Amino acid sequence: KNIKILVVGAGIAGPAICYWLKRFGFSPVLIEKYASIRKGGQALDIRGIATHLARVMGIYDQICDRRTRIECGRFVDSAGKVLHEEHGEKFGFRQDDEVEILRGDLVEILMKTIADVPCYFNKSIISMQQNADKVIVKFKDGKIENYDIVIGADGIHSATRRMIFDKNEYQLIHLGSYLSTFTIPNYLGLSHTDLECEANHKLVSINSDNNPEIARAGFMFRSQHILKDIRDEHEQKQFLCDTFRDFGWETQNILNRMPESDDFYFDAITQVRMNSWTKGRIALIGDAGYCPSPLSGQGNNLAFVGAYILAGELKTANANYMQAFSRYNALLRSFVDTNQEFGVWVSKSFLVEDEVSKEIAEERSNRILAMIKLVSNAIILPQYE
Ligand SMILES: Cc1cc2nc3c(=O)[nH]c(=O)nc-3n(C[C@H](O)[C@H](O)[C@H](O)COP(=O)(O)OP(=O)(O)OC[C@H]3O[C@@H](n4cnc5c(N)ncnc54)[C@H](O)[C@@H]3O)c2cc1C
Repeated sequence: KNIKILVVGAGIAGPAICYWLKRFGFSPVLIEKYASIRKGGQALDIRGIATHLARVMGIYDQICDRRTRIECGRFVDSAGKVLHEEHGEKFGFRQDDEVEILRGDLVEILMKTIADVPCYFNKSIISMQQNADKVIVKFKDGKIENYDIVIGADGIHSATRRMIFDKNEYQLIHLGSYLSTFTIPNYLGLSHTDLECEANHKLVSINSDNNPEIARAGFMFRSQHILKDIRDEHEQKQFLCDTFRDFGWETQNILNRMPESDDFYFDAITQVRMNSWTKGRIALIGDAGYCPSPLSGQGNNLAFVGAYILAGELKTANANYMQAFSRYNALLRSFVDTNQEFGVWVSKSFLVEDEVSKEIAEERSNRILAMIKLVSNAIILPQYE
């Protein structure tokens, strides 16, 4: 209304809740720690109830226009021999409403829906304090600003969570694996083709799709090693290179091109476990509160649903945040649990055994496809108008 609402983080959840807040009569302000919007990341899937929300948000056609268009998927051994080849569907469309899109393309689409929302980059909070009346936010500039409501949308490593919640109110559960992805020059000359090689509890992929000049690389692997500083990019890259030192295939050609990449991403595959996602005038959304991990395939869809419900409950409560936050926690809990359980289930076998029976792999793959459809629909959305 006139309420001062700060949204921390311009990823998926933060821009999404800004759209809903703006639509529902509020005037949010958005901040991003980085200098500009971060567009790295693998393809993600808009699935289940999130496809309905994308439609209501007015972005479904735009997402469809930016769908991935891989025509040929090959699984190869470390010498490059093709073990199995899959081909895409006609027109690059599924028969259902699901759509695969690069994360960066989705983030661009979301930011276009909130052109009327102030967004400040290079803004980083160093201190947060709240009383019964205001949230006091001190920035690295030295600025100090008071807000009625602060929404943490700042990802699995949420600074907002760290500054507001006691360490015993949240756990980061490592699921035993890591993910890295980045773009490099398309030195193989791939054309709408994805190559993937799996060995020794490790997976390496490389594709080129809609930009013929660039290729996107992906690395996933099991490891119990924990970094000294999970945010230290030098340590991340050294760990990635050590891990794949003897993998062979294209791994050295890819890793040797990381200095030419402007969108490097690396993170542990982890869940955020909390009994409540709010404290006083502070609410967490998306990965900051309930990251289901990349192995769920659902982080962006949980972010969509969380943004919608929190914004709606704030509208229904006529800006009475205590009531809205209570409803938010209650209405989202079952859906978060279902999606997190599915991520845990996938983690129990992902890359765990070097060689798996074909019969076993096929039954596992079929069950996962059935389960993810159920999980993605496991909520009844409230209506807010
Ligand atoms: C660059 C990038 C690439 C990713 N690639 C993948 C991928 O390939 N696969 C996958 O499964 N998940 C990936 N993720 C995570 C994925 O986006 C989430 O799992 C989910 O889809 C969206 O959750 P989110 O918006 O809550 O968090 P995020 O997408 O992580 O967005 C958090 C945002 O908050 C910003 N931020 C962080 N700290 C602060 C701070 N202190 N102050 C202000 N802003 C801050 C970040 O810069 C970012 O823009 C990626 C995230 C990022 C940021």
